[PDB]
Amino acid sequence: IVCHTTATSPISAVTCPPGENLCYRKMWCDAFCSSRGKVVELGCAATCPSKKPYEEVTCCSTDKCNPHPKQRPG
Amino acid sequence: WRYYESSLEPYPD
Repeated sequence: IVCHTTATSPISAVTCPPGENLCYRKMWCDAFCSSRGKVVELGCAATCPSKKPYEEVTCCSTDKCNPHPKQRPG
Repeated sequence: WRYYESSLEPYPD
């Protein structure tokens, strides 16, 4: 499948190799929950591991399923 | 580095 990543410079989406089928989106307010806040992470994953009350990650089983919460539509 | 919810730009640390 294909998931969205935020490791590179800009945000893009690739096809996870023969290992990961699910995507993930991490969120946690960076010391600016008022201004900046919830840090947005992007990446692929095979399964949905645990998650702390703060640094949580939403895993899904679909393509381009882990887009930025405030990503521009189009 | 990653991005914050307040924007879509890259954010280093």
